Amino acid sequence: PKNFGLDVKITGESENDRDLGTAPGGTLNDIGIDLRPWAFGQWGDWSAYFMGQAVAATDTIETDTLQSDKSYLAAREFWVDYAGLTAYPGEHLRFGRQRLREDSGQWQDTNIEALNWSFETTLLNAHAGVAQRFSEYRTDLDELAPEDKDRTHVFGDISTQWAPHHRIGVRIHHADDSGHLRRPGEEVDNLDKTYTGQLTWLGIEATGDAYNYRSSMPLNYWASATWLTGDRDNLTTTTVDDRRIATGKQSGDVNAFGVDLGLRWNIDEQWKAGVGYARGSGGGKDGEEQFQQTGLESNRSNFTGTRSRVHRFGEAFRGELSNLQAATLFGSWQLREDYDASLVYHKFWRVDDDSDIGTSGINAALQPGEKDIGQELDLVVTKYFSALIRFRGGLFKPGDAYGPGTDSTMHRAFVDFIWRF
Ligand SMILES: CCCCCCC/C=C\CCCCCC(=O)OC[C@@H](O)CO
Ligand SMILES: CCCCCCCCCCCC[N+](C)(C)[O-]
Ligand SMILES: CCCCCCCCCCCC[N+](C)(C)[O-]
Ligand SMILES: CCCCCCCCCCCC[N+](C)(C)[O-]
Ligand SMILES: CCCCCCCCCCCC[N+](C)(C)[O-]
Ligand SMILES: [Ca+2]
Ligand code: NA
Ligand code: NA
Repeated sequence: PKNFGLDVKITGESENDRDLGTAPGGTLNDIGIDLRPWAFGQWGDWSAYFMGQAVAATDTIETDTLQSDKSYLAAREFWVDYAGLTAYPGEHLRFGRQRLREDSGQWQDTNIEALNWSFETTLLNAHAGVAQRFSEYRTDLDELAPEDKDRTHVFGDISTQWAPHHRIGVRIHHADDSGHLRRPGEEVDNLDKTYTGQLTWLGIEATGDAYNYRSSMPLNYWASATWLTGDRDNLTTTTVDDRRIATGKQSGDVNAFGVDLGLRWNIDEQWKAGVGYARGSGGGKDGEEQFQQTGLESNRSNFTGTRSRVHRFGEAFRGELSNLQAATLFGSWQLREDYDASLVYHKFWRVDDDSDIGTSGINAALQPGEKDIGQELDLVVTKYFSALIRFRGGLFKPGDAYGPGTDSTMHRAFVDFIWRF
């Protein structure tokens, strides 16, 4: 067994106005290094792992693709795994700050303090667990983000392969927030809570080699349908002197719906192309029909049919399933294990033109009555040597919901050199 290693990364991020030229900041044209040494131990049914992180950048640039000062030191992963409960080789119980992942990247793709149980067999896959955030384990952050404070996650899943390469399964996730929203006229932070309450996500999903870059099948697919219920309290905010002020709350219950469908043509072993459609419900009375995600998602997957993970709702726009409709068109190319290139086009709309949307990457006010968010074109190019050189850039063109006063175009482009030891 290999007890230790080191991962070296050099990232160059160029971000134009993320607020679309409407607020100070939102520009990053800086470089940085990210060093991740790790340790591993194995003694029969028992396992233990650790991963550190040391970052030195010329500005606060993104070096982690997963959901989350210039220099910092942190504890990324620390767990103890037990594999002696059953005779099954793919069954283990993991406890500690670990990486919860799911193939679609839409339910969970993060590093969180959790007690997780995995049961993986030939015809059946089942998982269950609990997760809560108690710290950032970072040197530059002493206080835990109020957003992630007192939010308990209870999740489960069960899948079956009804036909070879064809899977059907159900998922459940409960978020029990026992915290409190800001009182009126308070300084609402950038890391502050948007909601409190009890929420139950119930979903059904069907895939046919949806995230497999090496498939024998001529056509690939994914079909997802999620329902959301429970009691939710949303915090209402106002602008004032560019310092967001809390202006009350809206307490009710939720009855929202989320959908994600897609199809991929495998022309040959190198060339692939496909289409996608996603809908996250919006509006209703007191935001009752407004859909949202668990808050553990990254929205990143191998939906283009390559080894490289691409953002499902744009690298620039970085949308999420909340009052949002999306139309996607893509193309792929891959030379064995030497290269991979992806080209992705997206068109975004609003489900309700009076309500707010789900987005990162963009921090600009939406004008009422206008449904057209905008369009995007993504490019991803990877060269492999352990070591790799990647370019991942997105060019977003704002629509009528942003109106005049906004720049004609917006971009976010990264370069990653990852050499591993
Ligand atoms: C619930 C959170 C617990 C945190 C787990 C801590 C794990 C930290 C480091 C893992 C590496 C352990 C290496 C030391 C060890 O005891 O094994 C001896 C090893 O050298 C022989 O294989
Ligand atoms: C300050 C923390 C640094 C921890 C160092 C991690 C070990 C690096 C080992 C990589 C190079 C040697 N090798 C080839 C034997 O692996
Ligand atoms: C394949 C062509 C990719 C070119 C990269 C995109 C252009 C961004 C230019 C980087 C400098 C950023 N700045 C400061 C001019 O905005
Ligand atoms: C071949 C063009 C690729 C696009 C450039 C990627 C962004 C790198 C910009 C970092 C500039 C660092 N600087 C100026 C702070 O020293
Ligand atoms: C390279 C790994 C070294 C870890 C350095 C991180 C230590 C800072 C985090 C301290 C724990 C957080 N808190 C809030 C509970 O104090
Ligand atoms: Ca700005
Ligand atoms: Na086992
Ligand atoms: Na494929």
